[PDB]
Amino acid sequence: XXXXXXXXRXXXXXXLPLX
Amino acid sequence: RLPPEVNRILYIRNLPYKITAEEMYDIFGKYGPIRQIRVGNTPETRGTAYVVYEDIFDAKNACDHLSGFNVCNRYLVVLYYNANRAFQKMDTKKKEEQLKLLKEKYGIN
Amino acid sequence: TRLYLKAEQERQHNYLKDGPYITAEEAVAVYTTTVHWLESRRFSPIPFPPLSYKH
Amino acid sequence: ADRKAREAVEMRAQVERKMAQKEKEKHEEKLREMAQKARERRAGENRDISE
Amino acid sequence: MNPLTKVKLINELNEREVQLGVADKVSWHSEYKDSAWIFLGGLPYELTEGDIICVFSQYGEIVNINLVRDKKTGKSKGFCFLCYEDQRSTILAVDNFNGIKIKGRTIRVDHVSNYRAP
Amino acid sequence: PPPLLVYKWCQGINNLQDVWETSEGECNVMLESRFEKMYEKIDLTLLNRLLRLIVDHNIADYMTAKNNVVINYKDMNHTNSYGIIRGLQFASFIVQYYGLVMDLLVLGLHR
Amino acid sequence: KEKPSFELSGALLEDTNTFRGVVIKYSEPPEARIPKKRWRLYPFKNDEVLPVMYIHRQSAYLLGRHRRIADIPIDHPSCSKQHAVFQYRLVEYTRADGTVGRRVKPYIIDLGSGNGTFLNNKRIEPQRYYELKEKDVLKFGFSSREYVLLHESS
Amino acid sequence: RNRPLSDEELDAMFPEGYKVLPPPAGYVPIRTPARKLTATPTPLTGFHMQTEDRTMKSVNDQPSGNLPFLKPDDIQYF
Amino acid sequence: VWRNTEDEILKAAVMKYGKNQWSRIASLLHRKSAKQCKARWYEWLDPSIKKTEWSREEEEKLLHLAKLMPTQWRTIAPIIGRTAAQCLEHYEFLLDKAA
Repeated sequence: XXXXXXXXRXXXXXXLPLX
Repeated sequence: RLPPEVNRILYIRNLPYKITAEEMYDIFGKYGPIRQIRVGNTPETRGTAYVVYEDIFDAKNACDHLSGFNVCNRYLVVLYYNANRAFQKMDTKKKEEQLKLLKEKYGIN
Repeated sequence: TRLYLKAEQERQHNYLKDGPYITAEEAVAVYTTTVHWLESRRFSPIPFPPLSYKH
Repeated sequence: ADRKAREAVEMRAQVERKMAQKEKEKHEEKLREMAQKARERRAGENRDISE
Repeated sequence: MNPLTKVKLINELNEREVQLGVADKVSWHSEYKDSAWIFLGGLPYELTEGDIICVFSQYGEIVNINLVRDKKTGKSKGFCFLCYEDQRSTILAVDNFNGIKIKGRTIRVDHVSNYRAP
Repeated sequence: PPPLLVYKWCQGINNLQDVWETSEGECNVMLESRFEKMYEKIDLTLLNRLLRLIVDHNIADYMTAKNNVVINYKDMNHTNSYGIIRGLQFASFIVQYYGLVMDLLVLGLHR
Repeated sequence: KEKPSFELSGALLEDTNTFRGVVIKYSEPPEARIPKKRWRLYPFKNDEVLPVMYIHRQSAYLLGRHRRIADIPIDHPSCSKQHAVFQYRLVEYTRADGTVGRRVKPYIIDLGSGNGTFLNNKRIEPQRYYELKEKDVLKFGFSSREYVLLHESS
Repeated sequence: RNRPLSDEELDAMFPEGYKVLPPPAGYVPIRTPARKLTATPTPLTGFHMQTEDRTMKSVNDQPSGNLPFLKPDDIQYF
Repeated sequence: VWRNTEDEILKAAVMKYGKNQWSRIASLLHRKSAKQCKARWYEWLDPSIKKTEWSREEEEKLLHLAKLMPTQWRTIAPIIGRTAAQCLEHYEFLLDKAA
């Protein structure tokens, strides 16, 4: 739940190296 | 500067069923003043609409611009209306009374 | 022409039997990399050709 | 892979949207300030004229 | 035969000779090569010289102007005679201005053969 | 045209910065090759999905289902399920799109 | 009766600059254009600001009290019937390197109003083109409201 | 010709099976402000992945059966 | 299209000539080519083709396949035993009955 949202979205919002 | 088949009344199909009248009004007032709107009700006419604008240029540039608009997973198919028949008599009594008003008021004869 | 079509029949049957040759990680890396490219170029997809289309 | 990628694309799209929009709100406020101040300085030939 | 048919027929004359492929020397205008006078007719009754000239000067300098107005009231009868400075400009004007709408009235142009002064 | 392409390549090389200086041990390599079987190893499932990234899914499915047909010579018939038919009129587009995916593999997203 | 004139008559100007049954006096120059700098008009009514006017998408805007023709109806009866015209007119100039080029700039012109158009609250000489620069204020008739001219980057 | 028309003109030109409505009194008031001042109050993409569906496929515009092709203007009649 | 009369003349021709001489069979029919005679025999008229209704085994197959190899009907079809046109129409059919 909590760690899921935290780490998941912190990875998504920097997952594309070109942006 | 218009081709005569231009009308201030156009025929629209490919609408979403049951589409919200307010949407209808502003979607179409992305061009100007809407004099009137009719949506079909019997299932055969369900999903299409006659739209009566109050300005020639409004209606025409609407038919220029929106034709080829996609909302609700379908392109809005439009055409000009051919108001080529009448559907009931033009009511002589009130007609002559309002023109009698015209003449009584403005003193022509 | 006949010898080539014998060989090509065999290539297609071998494909269906020995499976797809692009593994799964290779396919996913290719797919994801393409997605990243297009998203950084702000490409917008070509839509299906409308009926009321000008051209 | 495509479910995953569609979610990632959407999240970054909305993050980017929001950031740009709030920046343009700041910009509009800067503009309106500058306009009002120029009106005041006016209340208180480097030009082109025609015949 | 109202004047609008006399417009339609001059235009027919042009486009018919076009379909036939006539050389510029045996054009029907060639019968007029000795007269720089055109007749304009159908004009509205409010246009003056100033307007007729500001309109028809597009194709040359205008040497003479003769707007024929009813002598009793002085008001225009609605037709004019016009003398260009080069016959060729009359060619141009007849081809180009015959059938234009000025204020709803669709005026008409054609050469003049043996003009007599007034 | 291709000869003006050659001209532009030559003077692109000549215009790089200090491209001729070998004083301090630099070296310029020019490599040129092919892809050896591209049209023949295109995979129609991965191709469907890479195309949907780009087109509408109706067109994506039309293209991919158009590549999978029966191929006939006098009495030999077989079904194409692996490669790509190059005699389809939209083969130019498919080949150049797949080629772009591979230019991203060779070059990298950053370069 | 009347004589053979050599003077004009409203027929030509009528049929050309007619619009909704009011002959317009002014017509667009040859050098009009549509601006790329997107300009904006900030209206104030005595320190109470109004909604903004984005005027970047025409070549000219005509202001007068006749509302059913004009773009921006100025409605304080000191306002003329056809009063002024915003107009982006491409003019050329000499850049730092002397190479000549063209940027479309905004200009105002008075259409012969009764009371007058106030740029910097100075009355101008009508029927002339006045170049509108950054931050400038404009005032129509003897009317209450004023307009400042800006563009998005300014 | 452009001269506006009345309620019975509209009922005289349109066929039946139709419901007439100004959407809100505000959509009538929207029409009131729309015509009045339309000078832009703000003159208003990128890569998005698409979500597969059926509707555009499902819309049909030719009479199903063994009928000829129905042009894009006789839609009015047929 | 094809009519019962052409179809029965085809069946008889094929049953006399065999399935590789499409050119004389196409000579027997009017308004028909060998390409079209061949296509018709191998699409509909062949008595190997089965026109029954789908066992629900066949339909669970159809669904599983049409997901694993999307849009590839000439490849899917022999793995279940009906032509590609039948597989495809019946698949859209299940899809809309399920929608």
